[PDB]
Amino acid sequence: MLMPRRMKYRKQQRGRLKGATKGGDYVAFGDYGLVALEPAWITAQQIEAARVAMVRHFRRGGKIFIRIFPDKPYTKKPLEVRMGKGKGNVEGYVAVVKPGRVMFEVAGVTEEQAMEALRIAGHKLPIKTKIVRRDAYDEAQ
Amino acid sequence: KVRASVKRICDKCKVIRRHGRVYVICENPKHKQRQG
Amino acid sequence: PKGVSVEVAPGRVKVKGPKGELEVPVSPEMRVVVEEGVVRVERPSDERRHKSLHGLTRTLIANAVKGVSEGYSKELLIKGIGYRARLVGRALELTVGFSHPVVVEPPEGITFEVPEPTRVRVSGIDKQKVGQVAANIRAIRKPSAYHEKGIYYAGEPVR
Amino acid sequence: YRLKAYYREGEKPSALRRAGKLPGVMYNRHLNRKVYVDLVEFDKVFRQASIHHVIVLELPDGQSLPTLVRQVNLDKRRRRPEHVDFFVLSDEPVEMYVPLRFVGTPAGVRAGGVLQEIHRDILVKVSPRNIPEFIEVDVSGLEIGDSLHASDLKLPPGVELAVSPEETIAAVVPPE
Amino acid sequence: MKKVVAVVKLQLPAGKATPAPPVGPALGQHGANIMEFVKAFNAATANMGDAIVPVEITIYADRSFTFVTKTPPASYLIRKAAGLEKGAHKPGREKVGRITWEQVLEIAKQKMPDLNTTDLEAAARMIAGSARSMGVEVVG
RNA sequence: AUGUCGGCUCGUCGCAUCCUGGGGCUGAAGAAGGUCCCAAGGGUUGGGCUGUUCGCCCAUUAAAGCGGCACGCGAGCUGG
RNA sequence: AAGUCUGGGCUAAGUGGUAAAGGAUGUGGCGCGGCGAAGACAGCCAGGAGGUUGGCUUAGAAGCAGCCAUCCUUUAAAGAG
Ligand SMILES: [Mg+2]
Ligand SMILES: [Mg+2]
Ligand SMILES: [Mg+2]
Ligand SMILES: [Mg+2]
Ligand SMILES: [Mg+2]
Ligand SMILES: [Mg+2]
Ligand SMILES: [Mg+2]
Ligand SMILES: [Mg+2]
Ligand SMILES: [Mg+2]
Ligand SMILES: [Mg+2]
Ligand SMILES: [Mg+2]
Ligand SMILES: [Mg+2]
Ligand SMILES: [Mg+2]
Ligand SMILES: [Mg+2]
Ligand SMILES: [Zn+2]
Repeated sequence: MLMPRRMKYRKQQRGRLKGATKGGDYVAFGDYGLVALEPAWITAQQIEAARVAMVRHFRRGGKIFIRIFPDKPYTKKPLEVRMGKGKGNVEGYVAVVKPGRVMFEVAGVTEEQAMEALRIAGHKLPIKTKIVRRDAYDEAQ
Repeated sequence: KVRASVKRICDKCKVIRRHGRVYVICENPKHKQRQG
Repeated sequence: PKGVSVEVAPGRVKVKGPKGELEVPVSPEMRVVVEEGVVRVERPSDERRHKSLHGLTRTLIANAVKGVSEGYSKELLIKGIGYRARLVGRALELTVGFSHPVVVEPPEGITFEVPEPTRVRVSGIDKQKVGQVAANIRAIRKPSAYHEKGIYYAGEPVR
Repeated sequence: YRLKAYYREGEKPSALRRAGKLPGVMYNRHLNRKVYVDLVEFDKVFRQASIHHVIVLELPDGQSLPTLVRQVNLDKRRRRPEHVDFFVLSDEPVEMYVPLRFVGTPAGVRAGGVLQEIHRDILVKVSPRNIPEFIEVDVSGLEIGDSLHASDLKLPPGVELAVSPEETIAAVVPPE
Repeated sequence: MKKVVAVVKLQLPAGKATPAPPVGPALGQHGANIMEFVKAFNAATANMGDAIVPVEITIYADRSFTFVTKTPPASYLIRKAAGLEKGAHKPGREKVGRITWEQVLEIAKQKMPDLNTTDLEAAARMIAGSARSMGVEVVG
């Protein structure tokens, strides 16, 4: 679950994934966060299936920040149909994700529960992730 | 018993490594892990 | 370290004492002779393989020393009803459960002991050779079924 | 704190890092110069330093310059620094971000709630002689639905606000 | 908290006592008299009051015992002190009722012979905390 | 012009084992089971219905394994 | 056909001689921190308490099903485990 409620075009091209995030490399919300190491399209089903994995772990606790949003229509041709005859129909939605992107980040919880509620979510993702805590980049002087 | 990720389940379980194979020994046999 | 002769051939270092001679196939590495009124053991750079060997030899020969300082020990029980093997000369004789009775065997270099049929320990001059005979007899009968009889060591019984 | 800075005439930034020298640059109305502070030292320093406190540049030629980091540039993937460049300090109305230690453990207790430390610090006009270490925001009268922000801090002598202010400097929100 | 030999502590009310639920098997299991206790108990309960006396009874082979009586749980004196039936379910935030820096001190006096801290501030403390233990804020 | 299903005949290889041989767990009392490991050496029935493969059923059995061989095999047969 | 050529390393799997998530006290080199002769790590001997069985619910819930809080006590030290 988690898809846009609009967009000007129902289907869009596959595009390409050339490394290094366009932004969202620093953690600007919570205490600890989760960052992607390898490029990939994360699915709506995955984002969610990790957001809950997160809460459920530390039930009735902090606040979770999801910083990636599946706004790319993913398509697929029906089964047993042959090539051509127009573009497949929408399957679900994905979010583009390149190396360095801080996807998630938790707030208001112990590092004990952070570096765990994340370790679990990580297993729900199609890629390799790494955990981080606020450091170098901060918005100040 | 037998699996891909062999980890710990006690405060009493050694991560023995015998024969290139990563076994796991604990007091209770329910924790006897191997890797394969 | 007492009445002990510390031979020092290639890897051979056989020691003699009140009971017998005990050779100790030592890894021809670093070398250490009877040197001084006691025995030393040195090694080269701190290499894992050397770290292990040193020590593996160290505590191996010290067990060899007590090879004649008497290292018998290794005692067993038997528990259960008709479980209580007795002695039959410098040879043992087990009797427990099996519809058909069963002996043991003459371990050249080791002596038995049946100070009571409900107790049996082993007279050892070696070591790993005694600890072997232990399990060996220990395993004639496995302890438990959730609970009860069987042969034991000196350890503790499971529930 | 202090940190050993050096001079760059124009030698391959790549070759610099390859050796361990994270490049940077001190500038201001007057001086504008290429430097190359060590990385590990810098990290170890700026680590607990941050753009919050001043640094002294102990160059290869006596000169000991004041410094207030202006922006550290990253490598995106492998969130590690590429260009740490510090502003040379004068004694002019130097804008800067003063930390924000809250302390008080507000409402949101059994109810839960979280301290959304929105904006862990803030920008203001001051002079180098005045390095206002932190500021106060106890917040314990502010529950969940509520939130303090704008003019809600105490401006000690020599520290004025550069906002409106409306910047909701922090708030409290519900659990899971 | 002295010697040990098949002991079995437990709390009891006023004269009311014998129902198997509270006691009964509570000491009859370790072989004893619900007789030599049901009354032997109401021999000191009827004398001091009619609340809740924490009586820990030790046992021997002669189905014997040494029912030592103490002051009611610091959780009782604190309740009625503000008129509260139950505890509070979820403490730390909802103060169903409250007590004063003094009302707490009073009780402290009543249980100081059981504790191990002569001082009346020391004792009162481990009581003021008993508040955060059942949602009953301290007035002060 | 590389004959296409099933059957029959002849097999052989795999193991991701249905029996039988070993072995660790068990919520293993025992006898029985369950699950994972090792292990093809050899075994892996006769019938009713349908062209059937597949299935269901009858009567058993230690078990009535799953596949690859141009969904093996029509210059070997059948031809439903 | 032409170096069992020469220095310096790494690898003990025949890796090399083709695979992933994920596992692991496999080894090697730079590092960061943390404790340490105001005596550390493992160890072995000692203690490991008290209000109190914290409040709720439950047959029962006494640190130790779940829910909430997590203050305070006497100490060399003892978590409402
Ligand atoms: Mg919405
Ligand atoms: Mg590129
Ligand atoms: Mg059993
Ligand atoms: Mg032809
Ligand atoms: Mg197999
Ligand atoms: Mg059985
Ligand atoms: Mg037929
Ligand atoms: Mg027919
Ligand atoms: Mg076949
Ligand atoms: Mg065919
Ligand atoms: Mg026809
Ligand atoms: Mg015809
Ligand atoms: Mg040649
Ligand atoms: Mg590989
Ligand atoms: Zn274990």
